[PDB]
Amino acid sequence: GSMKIDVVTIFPEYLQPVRQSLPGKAIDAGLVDVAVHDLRRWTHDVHKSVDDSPYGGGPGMVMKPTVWGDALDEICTSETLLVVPTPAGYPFTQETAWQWSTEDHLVIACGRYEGIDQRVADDAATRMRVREVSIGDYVLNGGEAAALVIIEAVLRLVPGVLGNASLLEGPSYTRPPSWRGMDVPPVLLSGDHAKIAAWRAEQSRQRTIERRPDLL
Amino acid sequence: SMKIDVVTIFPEYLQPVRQSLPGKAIDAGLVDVAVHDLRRWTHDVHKSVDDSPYGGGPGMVMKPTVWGDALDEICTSETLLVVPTPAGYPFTQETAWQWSTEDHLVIACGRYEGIDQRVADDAATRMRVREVSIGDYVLNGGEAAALVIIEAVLRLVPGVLGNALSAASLLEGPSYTRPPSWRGMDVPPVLLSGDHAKIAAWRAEQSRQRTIERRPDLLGFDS
Repeated sequence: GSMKIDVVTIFPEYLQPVRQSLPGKAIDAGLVDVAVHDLRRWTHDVHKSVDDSPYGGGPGMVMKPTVWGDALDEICTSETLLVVPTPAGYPFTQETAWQWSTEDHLVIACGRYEGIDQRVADDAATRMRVREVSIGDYVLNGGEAAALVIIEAVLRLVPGVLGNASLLEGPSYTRPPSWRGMDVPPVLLSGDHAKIAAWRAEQSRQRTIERRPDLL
Repeated sequence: SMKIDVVTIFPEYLQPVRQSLPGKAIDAGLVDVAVHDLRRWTHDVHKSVDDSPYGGGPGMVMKPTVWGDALDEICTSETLLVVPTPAGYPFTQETAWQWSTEDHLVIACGRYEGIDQRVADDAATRMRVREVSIGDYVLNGGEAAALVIIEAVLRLVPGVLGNALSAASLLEGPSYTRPPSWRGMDVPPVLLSGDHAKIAAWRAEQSRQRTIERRPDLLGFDS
């Protein structure tokens, strides 16, 4: 029905267009609020340090637990579902999106792919629900783009929020009936709606075998 | 240098490219990203990009005429045309490595119920075309998927990686940093021990344990 989403990131501008994309009707009805927070607000030092070298050595940096702990202490409540995008996560799927669409409060913690110190999520899990999730089998430098994907996939399932109303979907067609020598499949113009459904099912089957044989 | 052209009815949604890693790649001159409003190629007063489907169905389908004109202008025979769609082949780390070597990516962002299939089919007669899914979920449009692809590709381009290119199927385990104790929670003592062999072994184990818990498919087990 209605959802608050807080996003925490060192790149708050990354989230601005998705804020601007919420229809005013949904905001005014109180169906949705998306707030973005600069993680640096919770830094302790004059240099606004958010990361530090990894224990046990090796490359990259790990985000500081003291900074994230303070940020989440402020932003989260007992009702919060804390979402942490990471290539090391459980898979985020359409089933996940449906589940999260009825939450009252998502907090999305965007960090670099080398990680937020694991104690942040471990501590947070003692007082709220935490879900570390991957949006696909690739690495991104940080969680921000994954956050945009999650926000969109979840909110388009909340009635009235984004303005929108197994086997893969097959090809779609519109006017004109002939274009650059390619005709729309004549079955779609036949007025035989049972036949059209069967044709679409076969297109779906062939496409799934070709692109996603894992689904069969 | 790589050129990335992104074509969309929401050019504003692509502004995040100027942030973080893509922004740094652009500033370093390793990539040029241009965003084009599809409506530039319309000719009617209402700048129509969509029409109702043939054969029935809810929603609308993006018109082939408008897309064909856009792609004619932007693409060459050397272009790799990328079409994000939940009905695509999977976009994976391997795809990202492959595309990191391309001279020209054009990313065609769809909305509504998708793009008339003849756009991709026509394009494939003159250039390489790849319809790809970034994951098993549905979005309202290709724009967020375009940003994911750009991020995943650009962090692998040689000007970004440097010496790392010349120097996988498992999840990274947990990471830690200072202080060694926080809220009563200690960093695993092995990581403080300075013993490189023991640390490597612990990290490998943690990686395999997290993989079996979170992603058993990666190790060839049932999901």
